[PDB]
Amino acid sequence: DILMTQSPSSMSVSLGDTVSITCHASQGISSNIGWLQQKPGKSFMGLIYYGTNLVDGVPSRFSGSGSGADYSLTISSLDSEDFADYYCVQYAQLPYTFGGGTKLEIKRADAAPTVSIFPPSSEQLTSGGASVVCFLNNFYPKDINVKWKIDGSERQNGVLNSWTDQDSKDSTYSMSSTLTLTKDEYERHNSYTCEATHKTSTSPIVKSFNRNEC
Amino acid sequence: GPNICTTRGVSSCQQCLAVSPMCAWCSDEALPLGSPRCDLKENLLKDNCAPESIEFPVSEARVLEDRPLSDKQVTQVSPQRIALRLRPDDSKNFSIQVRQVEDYPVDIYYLMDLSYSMKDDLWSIQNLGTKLATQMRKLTSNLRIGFGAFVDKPVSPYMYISPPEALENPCYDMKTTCLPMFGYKHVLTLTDQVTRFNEEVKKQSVSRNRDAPEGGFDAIMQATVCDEKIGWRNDASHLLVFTTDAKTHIALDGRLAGIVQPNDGQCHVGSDNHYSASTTMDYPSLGLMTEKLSQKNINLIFAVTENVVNLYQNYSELIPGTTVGVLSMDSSNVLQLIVDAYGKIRSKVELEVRDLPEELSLSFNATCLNNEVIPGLKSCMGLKIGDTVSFSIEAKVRGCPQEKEKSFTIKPVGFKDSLIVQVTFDCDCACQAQAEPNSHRCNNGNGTFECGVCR
Amino acid sequence: LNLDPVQLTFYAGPNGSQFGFSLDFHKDSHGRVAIVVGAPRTLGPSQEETGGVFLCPWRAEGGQCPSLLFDLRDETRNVGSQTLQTFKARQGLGASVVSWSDVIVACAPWQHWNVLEKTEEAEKTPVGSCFLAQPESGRRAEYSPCRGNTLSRIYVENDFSWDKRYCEAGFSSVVTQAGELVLGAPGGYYFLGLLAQAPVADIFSSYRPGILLWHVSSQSLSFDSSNPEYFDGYWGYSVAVGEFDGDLNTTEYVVGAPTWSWTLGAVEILDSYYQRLHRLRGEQMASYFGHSVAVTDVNGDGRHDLLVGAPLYMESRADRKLAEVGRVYLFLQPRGPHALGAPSLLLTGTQLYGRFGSAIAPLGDLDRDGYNDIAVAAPYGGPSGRGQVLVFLGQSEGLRSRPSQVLDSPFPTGSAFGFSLRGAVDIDDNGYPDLIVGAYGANQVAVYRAQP
Amino acid sequence: EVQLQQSGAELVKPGASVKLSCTASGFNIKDTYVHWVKQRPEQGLEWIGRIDPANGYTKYDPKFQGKATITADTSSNTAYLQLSSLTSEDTAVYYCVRPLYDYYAMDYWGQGTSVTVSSAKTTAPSVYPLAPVCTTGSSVTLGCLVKGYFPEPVTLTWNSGSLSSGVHTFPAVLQSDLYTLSSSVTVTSSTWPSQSITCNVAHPASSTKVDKKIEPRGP
Amino acid sequence: HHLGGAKQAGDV
Ligand SMILES: *[C@@H]1O[C@H](CO)[C@@H](O[C@@H]2O[C@H](CO)[C@@H](O[C@@H]3O[C@H](CO[C@H]4O[C@H](CO[C@@H]5O[C@H](CO)[C@@H](O)[C@H](O)[C@@H]5O)[C@@H](O)[C@H](O[C@@H]5O[C@H](CO)[C@@H](O)[C@H](O)[C@@H]5O)[C@@H]4O)[C@@H](O)[C@H](O[C@H]4O[C@H](CO)[C@@H](O)[C@H](O)[C@@H]4O)[C@@H]3O)[C@H](O)[C@H]2NC(C)=O)[C@H](O)[C@H]1NC(C)=O
Ligand SMILES: *[C@@H]1O[C@H](CO)[C@@H](O[C@@H]2O[C@H](CO)[C@@H](O[C@H]3O[C@H](CO[C@@H]4O[C@H](CO)[C@@H](O)[C@H](O)[C@@H]4O)[C@@H](O)[C@H](O[C@@H]4O[C@H](CO)[C@@H](O)[C@H](O)[C@@H]4O)[C@@H]3O)[C@H](O)[C@H]2NC(C)=O)[C@H](O)[C@H]1NC(C)=O
Ligand SMILES: *[C@@H]1O[C@H](CO)[C@@H](O)[C@H](O)[C@H]1NC(C)=O
Ligand SMILES: [Ca+2]
Ligand SMILES: [Ca+2]
Ligand SMILES: [Ca+2]
Ligand SMILES: [Ca+2]
Ligand SMILES: [Ca+2]
Ligand SMILES: [Ca+2]
Ligand SMILES: [Mg+2]
Repeated sequence: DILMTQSPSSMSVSLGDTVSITCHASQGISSNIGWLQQKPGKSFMGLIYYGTNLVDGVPSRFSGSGSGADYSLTISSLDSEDFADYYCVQYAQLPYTFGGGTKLEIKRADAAPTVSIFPPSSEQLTSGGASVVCFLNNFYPKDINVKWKIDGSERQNGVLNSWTDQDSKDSTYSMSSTLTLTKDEYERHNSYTCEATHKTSTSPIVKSFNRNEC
Repeated sequence: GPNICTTRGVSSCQQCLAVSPMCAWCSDEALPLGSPRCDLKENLLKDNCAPESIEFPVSEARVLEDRPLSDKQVTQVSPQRIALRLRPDDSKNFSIQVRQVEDYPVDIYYLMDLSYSMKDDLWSIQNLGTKLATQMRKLTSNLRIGFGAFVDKPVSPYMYISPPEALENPCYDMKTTCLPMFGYKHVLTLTDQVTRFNEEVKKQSVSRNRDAPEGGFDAIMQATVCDEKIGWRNDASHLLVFTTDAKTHIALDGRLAGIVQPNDGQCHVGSDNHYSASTTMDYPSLGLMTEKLSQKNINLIFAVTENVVNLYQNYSELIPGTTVGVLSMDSSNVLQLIVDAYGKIRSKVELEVRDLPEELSLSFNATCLNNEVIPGLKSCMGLKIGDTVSFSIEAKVRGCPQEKEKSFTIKPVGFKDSLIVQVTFDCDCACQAQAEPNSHRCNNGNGTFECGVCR
Repeated sequence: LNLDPVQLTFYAGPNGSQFGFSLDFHKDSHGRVAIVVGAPRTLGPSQEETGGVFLCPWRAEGGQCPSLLFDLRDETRNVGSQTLQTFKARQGLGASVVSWSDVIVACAPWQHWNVLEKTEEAEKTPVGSCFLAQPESGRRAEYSPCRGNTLSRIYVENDFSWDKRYCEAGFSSVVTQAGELVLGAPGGYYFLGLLAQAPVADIFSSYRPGILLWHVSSQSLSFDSSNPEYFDGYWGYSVAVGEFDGDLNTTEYVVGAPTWSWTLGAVEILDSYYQRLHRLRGEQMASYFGHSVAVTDVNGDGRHDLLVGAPLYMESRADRKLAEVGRVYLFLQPRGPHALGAPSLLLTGTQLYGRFGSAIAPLGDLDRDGYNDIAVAAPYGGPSGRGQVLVFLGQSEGLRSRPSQVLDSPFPTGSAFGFSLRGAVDIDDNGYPDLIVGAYGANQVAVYRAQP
Repeated sequence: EVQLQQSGAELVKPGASVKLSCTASGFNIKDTYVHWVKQRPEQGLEWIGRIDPANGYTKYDPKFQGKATITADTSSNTAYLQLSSLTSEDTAVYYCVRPLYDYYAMDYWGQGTSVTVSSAKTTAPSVYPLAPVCTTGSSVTLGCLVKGYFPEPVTLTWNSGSLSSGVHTFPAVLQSDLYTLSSSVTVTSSTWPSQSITCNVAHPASSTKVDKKIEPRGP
Repeated sequence: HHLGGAKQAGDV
């Protein structure tokens, strides 16, 4: 099968930029390549067929180029609607195969996360469970790491993480981390800590509480 | 009162005969001097001339060779040799019989559809071909038979042109083999070698093309107009037997192969025995086929399988003189058409004279099939094989020629057989042989004593 | 009656090019009329025959014409694990030409096509193709509705249904007033024949170079049949359009099938969905009834009439003998929903092998008396056989049996003078419609002007 | 206007079969090839196969041979994808695709059909308020934990939708067959607890609507 | 392969 390697997998760019996404095929496909766009939460729209031809209705700021095994999609003067996922597809050979995609993301200034830690609610404890939640909110860039500690020791299993997409208003990212453990083990320890590591600091942001301390 | 014999010099017997065929000469020495020696035979006997001494040559006609007319070497004229003996200015008649014994010459040229549809019909066209040869040879020893084959114009879209292997083997994509496609192949010139013809017909195999209608009309046209190649004889009945199991391409079809040049009605075979204009010239129209068939005196027979009989019956009505037979496992239908065609053949007997001397003249009476004597005629028409006609010929000599022995021939046109007539001229009397050199009776510088007289 | 046979204008192409095989008038956006000439054996730039097209500006003196460029390079595309191939050698570009609005459509009926897939193939076959040109902009497009990507084995397994491999699309062509290109494809469906229709606008907007197999969504093809009456009928050998159902909203097609029903021949009148409205059967087998078709109102009643040519018709003569002379049949359209009856008139050629009715051209109103006129070509007619075009004037009764005027070929023997014809356009702006006559055998075109 | 209209979201059991549909609007389904494509978040886009609805002929990627069957019905202008032997790998969004002009291209896509393969039973969420730990700055962050529901979706709002700014509602994540979701809201310290903030969670499948007022943690 | 375009219309 023809392997389609797409680059980069993401780029942080601004309104008005001109940008290129590349696709490298594992063999020559003589322009039998399509380019596809998927806006957030939406389906696919075809952009280019047979290397360089625009699908009807596609804006002229989109253009295709390349030959042999190497191709490019260029977007001149980025519109706000152009922050989306883009994919190549080859149809030189069956089975048709797709590249891994490129996400266009909005560039902005770096911002540290606002970290908040929450002990288990009384309702959850009265029912036999214990979840400690930590929110790392409104940070940039998207890469972040969260570490949990119970009484100083690193806790790894039973952690569930979820990430938001880039915020529509401030272009930042947010993360939620929930450490779930048995109430029995929860009540055997005092100190609970969530540590966030992010490029905005060489030292991590630490949030803690001591169980039953008010 | 006086007759020509007595009143014309007559110094001798020889001069007496030369006066007229009715004259006789008396050699009787007992005859008185008053009576004439050259006279009518009646006048001599009435004047007491001895019956033995009268000289009166009678012209005769003796048959020398009288081999009878053949039934079923071959004798077609009877008698073959006659000896005519004529006295001066005299004539004599004789009879001659002439019979048409030898079989009539027939040319059969066989056109084989060797397209792929004919694979299941191949045996049938081989059977038909060999039965044509064998059975018509029994019907006439003067048969000549030959054949050729056709498929269609070797050009796209009629021809399969991919993959490259398909060109030498059109059956490539079926994982089998057949012969390369071709337009028209002349294979065997009209020949009397029946055994050989049958062997070649049995060697033929099929080729393959794409579209059902085939190029047989190209073949018909070339079989008609290529005189020397096919070998049609000038004075022979010409039959062109065409076989196929499908529709045929017609004029203006060729435009699907990009061919727009009209058929020119000329021969385009030559050295390699293929129709060379197959891919550059359109199929012939029915009207042009009609013209050439008529111009070359060829009778077209469509021998076609039952699924297309109505089609070719209908084309037949547009090419007058054409007949349709059914090609099948059984040869009888088509054979009957040929046998019927042979039954309509008629011939003539026209006598010609060769090496006739200046001095001789001939007059003829003909007795033909109507059994009535047509005087002054030396030819009969409308004969079939086995019919007989008869002539009476009268030869008259002028005076007496010095040659004394001549010969001529009477021969029907187109026959080997003839009547040789040997003519002898009897101008002298028998008594001249007993000439008696010594004078004896005259004795006054005269010399010799022949037939009872001096000089 | 009033075409001037003395002051002819000759346009000439290259030797052997068959310049004049087909032709049409072409009017630019300004309104200036030129002459489009097809030359199906023109040598391409590598000395192989490809055909070509010439666009002749009107000049009294005539002469040489510029060649309307098209792409004569073969194409290959490896896509979908298949190999698509076009073959333009001996394709016969310009075997037909037609003009509509500011567009010229030149077809190549014998352009070949193959598709390879591993050891298998579709088969290298003449699907044909049409080339479209907009001279005043340089735009180019193509249309090749018969190209497929089905392999040989599949046709065999389906008993050759929908087999469009031998179409020769563009063999004949016509364009409706609304801009629908209609192509005749007499090799369609294994030599039954088919029609392909698509709007010219949609052909241009859907074509891109190098794609080779693409969709024109508005296109419409006729249907395959198992009826043996249609086998080898060459339905599409000729084509024309007209109004025959009384509804001005719809357009009717006239199709010639010269070998329909075992070579009886036929012409059909169809609606735009290809439903048969009437069939006209040939009179005599092998006469090629349907070789040519023409549509024009000749009796001034506003209803289009039909003319059909059978150029190999054999006339009966004394002592049961037949003479190939050609024939033309006139069918006058009656009032209301009634059918076209028997012919109102039969015109029969007089010269043996003349092929009268090989081409029939509406002239418009040549003499401006109110009735439209026609010209019929007999390409090998006349006493010498050089060729002849005969003008028949329309009247209340239909056409006159006696031609108003005869045009003798000014070219030598073999020219095929009259094989192609076009009228109904005033080329010199004198108020009278003129005639153009192709003589492909002589690689020339003659223009006759109508005078007062 | 060419439009491919796909059938609705599917919730199906492992080992069973499902049949997705794609109906042509503004054109006829037999006009072109119709393809089916699979999308998963981590593994990306995969071509399943195609059909020529004019004649029924199909091609498949070997990975899906014997699981996927593509059919089409020109009467109802619809193409179909049937998946047999459903597994957790078949949880994905499925698209039907056709070209614009080029026979071989992939230009027009349906809206996609979500297939979820699971043995889980309908289970209502437990909803927990998250109040801060016992000094205070200028802002305060509150939360809501929605644990152990199935299937998706749940709708979460604050103050019946009146508090929409400063909200992060995180995508649900699956853990041992049930879903879990969380949300945070941030306000100025003078807003809370002086004014009431309530988490509103609805889960249509279980017919449940729950409100949880965030209360300050006591002694 | 029954009646809708199906035929044995070639050289067969
Ligand atoms: C081709 O066939 C011909 C037809 O049979 C042959 O013609 C014959 O040719 C002979 C010589 O070559 C002729 O011989 C001569 O005969 C003369 C007498 O002729 C008259 O009398 C004939 C008999 O008497 C009649 O009989 C008939 C029927 O029974 C009755 O109707 C009639 O009442 C009498 O009884 C008669 O048949 C003959 O025929 C006619 O002739 C007319 C004149 O030309 C024609 O108008 C008429 O149409 C018809 O033909 C005559 O009335 C005789 O005088 C003559 O003798 C003289 O010449 C010879 C030498 O040639 C000398 O020896 C004598 O001394 C005389 O000086 C001569 O014998 C014979 O008549 C012909 N017969 C016929 C019927 O025409 C011909 O031979 C033959 N050719 C060949 C090559 O075979
Ligand atoms: C070879 O050539 C023959 C003879 O020309 C041809 O057969 C004829 O085919 C024609 C069609 O072209 C037939 O036309 C009529 O057939 C019947 C009429 O009934 C017939 O009556 C005659 C009495 O003389 C009988 O002989 C017949 O057996 C039969 O009973 C109808 O079917 C037709 O009706 C009309 O059809 C036309 C359309 O064709 C339509 O416009 C009219 O409205 C009618 O519906 C015709 O009237 C004719 O029957 C055939 N003649 C004979 C003698 O059989 C073959 O087809 C040709 N074959 C080939 C392979 O070329
Ligand atoms: C030929 O002439 C002879 C005279 O010697 C006569 O007896 C015989 O009958 C004649 N025959 C014919 C046919 O004239
Ligand atoms: Ca057969
Ligand atoms: Ca053939
Ligand atoms: Ca209409
Ligand atoms: Ca009229
Ligand atoms: Ca007029
Ligand atoms: Ca004019
Ligand atoms: Mg055959």
